[PDB]
Amino acid sequence: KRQWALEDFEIGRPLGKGKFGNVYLAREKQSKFILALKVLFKAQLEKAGVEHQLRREVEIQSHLRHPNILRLYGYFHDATRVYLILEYAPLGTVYRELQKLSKFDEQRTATYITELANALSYCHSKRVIHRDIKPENLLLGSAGELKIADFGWSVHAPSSRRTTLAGTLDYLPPEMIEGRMHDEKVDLWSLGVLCYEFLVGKPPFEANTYQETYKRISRVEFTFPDFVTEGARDLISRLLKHNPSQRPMLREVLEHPWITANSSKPS
Ligand SMILES: Nc1ncnc2c1ncn2[C@@H]1O[C@H](COP(=O)(O)OP(=O)(O)O)[C@@H](O)[C@H]1O
Ligand SMILES: NNC(=O)c1ccc(-c2ccc(Cl)cc2)o1
Ligand SMILES: [Cl-]
Ligand SMILES: [Cl-]
Ligand SMILES: [Cl-]
Ligand SMILES: [Mg+2]
Ligand SMILES: [Mg+2]
Repeated sequence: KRQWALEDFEIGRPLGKGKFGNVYLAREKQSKFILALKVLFKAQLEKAGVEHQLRREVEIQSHLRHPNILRLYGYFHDATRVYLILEYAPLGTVYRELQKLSKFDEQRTATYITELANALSYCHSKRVIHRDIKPENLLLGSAGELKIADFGWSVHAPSSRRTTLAGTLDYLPPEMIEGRMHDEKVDLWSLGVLCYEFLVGKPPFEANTYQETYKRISRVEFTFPDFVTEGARDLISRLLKHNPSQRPMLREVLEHPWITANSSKPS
């Protein structure tokens, strides 16, 4: 196992920005291998006190091996920055694709859900829960296949939350926003939120305010536009249950009649 440094890479265009992450296209000099370099500033990490999140990200993501999960090859650091060496996803984020098209048709949506459920089934078999599934963390490979990334919030179930919720509440279940304890079922709630957003163009509990978004989530207040079909409604309604134990298993999602009728990929 080699010990990389910044000197081994030629840096290219910015691929995107996160709260801590500044991601660049890069090429390793000796092999000409194209990859993505996720740069984090140590000062910001220490200030926010999320060293443990970064360690989890490296440990968990580097060991997982699945076509629908982004690879992490390794890491290195200097006096001021930490660098994560990632698989490069050439077709961008699902987020960008959704902004381009406004909404996805039923075939595109069902295919994405199948790929997500496949990846999540792999994760949950190791009792790994992602907890931060949202469009900006879903990347696209050269064949347009979905890949889950950003495992900074991932843990082993069961678990409590010891870190401050930073941004949007839109994809989190009631048990998580209420600081209660949670398990694998949190990812299936998020899967329901995504399926809605893919078809409609916006998440089901969206509001102008943190406080009222919190209210809509804890009370599970959502409605469907007329164009959402009966099959889609059935799947979404099953996933967005307040009681975690009533949410279906991933096998049920993969074998749901609406998924099988519209997805172009299998389990
Ligand atoms: N491997 C990659 N290939 C292409 N783009 C990426 C890759 N990793 C990250 N990005 C872009 O950078 C953004 C931030 O990456 P992410 O790891 O989610 O940062 P953070 O952990 O700070 O949220 C993503 O939303 C995506 O647009
Ligand atoms: N497959 N297992 C690995 O560890 C692996 C495959 C490819 C790479 C890799 C690592 C560093 C750079 Cl710079 C470029 C490629 O690592
Ligand atoms: Cl080397
Ligand atoms: Cl936590
Ligand atoms: Cl979050
Ligand atoms: Mg992210
Ligand atoms: Mg992160």
